[PDB]
Amino acid sequence: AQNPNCNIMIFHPTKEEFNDFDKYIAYMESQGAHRAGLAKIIPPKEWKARETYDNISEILIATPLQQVASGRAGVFTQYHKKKKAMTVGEYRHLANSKKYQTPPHQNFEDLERKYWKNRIYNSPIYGADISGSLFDENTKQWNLGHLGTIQDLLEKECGVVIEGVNTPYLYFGMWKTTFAWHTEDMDLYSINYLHLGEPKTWYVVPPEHGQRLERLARELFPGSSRGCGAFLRHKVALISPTVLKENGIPFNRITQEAGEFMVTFPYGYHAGFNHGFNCAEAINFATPRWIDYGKMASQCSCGEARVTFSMDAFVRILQPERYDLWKRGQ
Ligand SMILES: O=c1nc[nH]c2c(CNCc3ccccc3)nccc12
Ligand code: NI
Ligand SMILES: [Zn+2]
Repeated sequence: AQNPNCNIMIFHPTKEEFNDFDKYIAYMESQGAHRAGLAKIIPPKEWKARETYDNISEILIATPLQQVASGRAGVFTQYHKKKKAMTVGEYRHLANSKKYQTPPHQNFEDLERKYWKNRIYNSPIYGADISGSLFDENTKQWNLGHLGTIQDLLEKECGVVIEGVNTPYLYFGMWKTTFAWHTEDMDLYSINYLHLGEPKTWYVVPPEHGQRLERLARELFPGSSRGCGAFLRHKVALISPTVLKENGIPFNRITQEAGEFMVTFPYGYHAGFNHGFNCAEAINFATPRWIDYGKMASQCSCGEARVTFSMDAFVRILQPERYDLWKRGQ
């Protein structure tokens, strides 16, 4: 069995290897990459997402989100307070202001320390979940707006045509901007490209141990857990690496830098934070291997984790017994 310790693996595809997306995902899994829940892909030196990022300042962040924390330094939840609209230009200036800027630090390790020590005492503002793409239409390899659709993957595997579209999202980040512990909708894969700016630090639990994370979460957020059997789908719970280590939870960490892709694999729980002003682009995708995961994915039916009309079909075809209840929650 490849990668039995579930280490995060880093790949350096050649330009020829970067042509066929599906084939390279499959190659990665042949080397056991999926066991980690997350892989880093460094593009060939010949490749670029687009020519420059000089002209992105007029992009609108219609609903910037202030991430307000509650709890203790290593075990907290965050809620999203909507803020007034701003452009990327305005957001970048805000991120660089004294109130929000990255503090002086020696290295990524020092900064991670500072993050977990102090995150809860601030409320950074995240330009999250903006429909759009920064890939040039002429970029033919690993263009997140031109991947096979999940709806076509389902159709090809299972024979049924369904409604729905899958498009990418942009994330404009600043220091302490946080993504909570989660797997993707329907335990899909995701791909994340860091277009510009400061790093993004990731934590990931191997898919084979996801239930260990879930158990700890029910213990650490007892009220949330009573409220919903799949509350991690709300995407509000943070648990620090120190707490995971204290509780014997298997996990790994890595820092993503501008120009690098991260792929998360089905049922790979992940969380993390931004080091400073940055922009990432992300989308979900599927492969034939995902279908079994999709069939078994736990659903939030409590009303909190409202999602896109896109998931309807996935639940309806893959999880017919759960569909009615899940629908009531939507
Ligand atoms: O860095 C991040 N900032 C916000 N959400 C993140 C998430 C949430 N899931 C990924 C996703 C986003 C959009 C569409 C489909 C899937 N995963 C990984 C990193 C981040
Ligand atoms: Ni994600
Ligand atoms: Zn719920």
